[PDB]
Amino acid sequence: SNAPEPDMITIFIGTWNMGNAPPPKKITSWFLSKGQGKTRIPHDIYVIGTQEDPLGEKEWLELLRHSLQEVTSMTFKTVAIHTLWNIRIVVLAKPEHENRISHICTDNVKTNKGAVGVSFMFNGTSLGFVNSHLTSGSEKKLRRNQNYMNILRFLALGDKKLSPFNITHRFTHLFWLGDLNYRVELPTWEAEAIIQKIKQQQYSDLLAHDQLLLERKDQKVFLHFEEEEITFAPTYRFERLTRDKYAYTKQKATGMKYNLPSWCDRVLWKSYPLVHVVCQSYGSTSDIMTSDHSPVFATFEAGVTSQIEFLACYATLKTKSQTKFYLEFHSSCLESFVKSQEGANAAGSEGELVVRFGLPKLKPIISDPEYLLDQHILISIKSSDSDESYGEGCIALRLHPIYTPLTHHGEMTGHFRGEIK
Repeated sequence: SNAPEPDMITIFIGTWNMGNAPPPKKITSWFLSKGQGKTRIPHDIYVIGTQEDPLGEKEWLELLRHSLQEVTSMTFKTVAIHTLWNIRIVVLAKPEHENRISHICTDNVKTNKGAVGVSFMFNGTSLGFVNSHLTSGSEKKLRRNQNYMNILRFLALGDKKLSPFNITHRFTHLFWLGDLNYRVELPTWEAEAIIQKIKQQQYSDLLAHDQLLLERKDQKVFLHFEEEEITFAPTYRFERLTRDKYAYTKQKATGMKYNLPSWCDRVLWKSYPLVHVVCQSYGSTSDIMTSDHSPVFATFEAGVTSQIEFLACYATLKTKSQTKFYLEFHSSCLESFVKSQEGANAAGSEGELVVRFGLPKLKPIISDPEYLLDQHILISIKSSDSDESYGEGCIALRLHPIYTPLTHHGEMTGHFRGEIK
């Protein structure tokens, strides 16, 4: 008898800045999650992002497929490969999944730096993957933040019918990896102390100065993304062919400069509310030494799948606009997206607008509760004057009151609250 489709899959994410050098003949440690770092069987999907990648596409594919044969005893199939400059993403999957995978998309954004991405459906679940190489230099964190903002706005992945939504709402699970280039922000006179803290494996004191964690805390990038705790050493910048020494100085015509050891190479994720996702490993290798960066691995278990009445809903927006607003509801469980009538505007606290709705009844294509309880509704609040979104969010149907933050262009713009039946 036909077995039920999987309710969970496992996903390997790798990111490696290859430093423009060919890889060594053995890279299996990367796929085995062998190295320092948090931990909680071949994976269903392998996503391999490289930067400063010097190889051709078919050359690198054959090295990966052979390495995975040795690790898993299976021959993985190519789902997608996409390259911009020397920034590349490869997605491989078990052969048994080939008929489960549909709507494969690829795209890139130039910001040489930039991003590549791949998205596809696994049965009923959308998955997105972004590999970005962001602006380099300890002093350029604001430019990295802007690179992130431009990638999220302009990378075209996922269902194009989801017109008001960027990649941060288009997927049940979105994974963002790469050489994000954020540095440990400490004075250069502290270099030798940092090296000592690394040898003592005292990472929490250095992570207090990691620009990516600090910019996330201030809501400047990666809003509502998670990252596993980091318990591996900084992955940059090593002398090549060893891992025993960091190369933290750099000669320049204008005098010696510094690249203090940093966690440049990262994996983050954002999943729809109430969907299962758990990180099983996050770490770096120590035996792959052809680059001045070490490869990073992160593995995950992720949940997948095979009338709706919105009641007493209001939005709060930080805006001075006096337009009226309406709502748009989008979901794979609807035959097409649904627009509401205009709400009623009132002032809230300073600079804020409350938009109250006293809303169309949504009719899902399938009414089976085993189907519906796993669905989500994407919500956009749009200006009637311009038809542009002022805020996007997501509600789980897994049953009540409902709530989502609203963002636009990846930054907070307000909140949406109500009840659902």
